[PDB]
Amino acid sequence: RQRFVDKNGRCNVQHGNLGSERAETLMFSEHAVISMRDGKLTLMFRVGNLRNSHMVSAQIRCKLLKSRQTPEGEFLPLDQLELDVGASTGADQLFLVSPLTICHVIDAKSPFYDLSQRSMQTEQFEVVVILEGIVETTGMTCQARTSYTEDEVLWGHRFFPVISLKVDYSQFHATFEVPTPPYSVKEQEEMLLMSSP
Repeated sequence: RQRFVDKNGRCNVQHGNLGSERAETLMFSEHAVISMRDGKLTLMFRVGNLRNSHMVSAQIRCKLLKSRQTPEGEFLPLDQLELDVGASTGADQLFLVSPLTICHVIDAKSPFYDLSQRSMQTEQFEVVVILEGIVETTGMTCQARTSYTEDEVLWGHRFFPVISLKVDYSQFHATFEVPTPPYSVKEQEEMLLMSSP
């Protein structure tokens, strides 16, 4: 139909109406979710932009903050573990054409491996998001950060779309429930070792 990006490099999608808020509310979604995408239990949250420092492109990374004990019995008050959101594939370099869905595919290398719908109610973690981007007006470096504690990760949810041939920024934070198995990915790989003829 029409391009998303002009040969100029000018982005063609227009926002909706933003309200009078001059506070940075549409940079990250308020909640994260965990549910199936492309056949993989995936931790998800949504990235937008900043109103007063609109960015072209950014690189994003995530850490997980949590207390743990080492096999040596050392207590690590707040330990930092990395959460792959696509460094090895370039998915962590964002082209901020529109609100993006950041995906942390939960696998064996993830700290959410043994995270299940039930284990969630006893876990205490905190996903920190660090985004460093390029203000389009100039090209200087700006950093925006956010946080999801366990009560702001919604197991079994999916984000509403926000796009039409137009970004409906009013649906930016909205999620809804989808059929999502309640077990961890460690459990699901265990069930398939088990159910393998």
